[PDB]
Amino acid sequence: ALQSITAGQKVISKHKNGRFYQCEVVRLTTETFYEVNFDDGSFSDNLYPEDIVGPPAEGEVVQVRWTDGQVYGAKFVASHPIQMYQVEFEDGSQLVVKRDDVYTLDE
Amino acid sequence: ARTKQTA
Repeated sequence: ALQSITAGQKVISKHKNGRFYQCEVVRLTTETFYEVNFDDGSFSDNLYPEDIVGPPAEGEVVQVRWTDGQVYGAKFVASHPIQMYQVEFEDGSQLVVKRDDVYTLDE
Repeated sequence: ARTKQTA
């Protein structure tokens, strides 16, 4: 079988403070990213649905709120669901991270 | 991640 991370798993991940700490996986959650081709010719495949001012159809014209607070016109390409992990640290703080920010233990 | 590019 392929290795997997599951709820309750003791692992090592990055705290919001940037440092690594042992933590526990509280639950698996799916994050959905949107991909769009901007009118200016560039494209982003890591926007969140909250950045559009179900998902639109490929080619559909949409307005995207960028990181600069400005709105740009674009056409929707596709949505990308990605398996992610909600982990909780010693102080009780919690975070949703990707596979690459998680280091598993042998037991 | 909100990153853009022309590829």
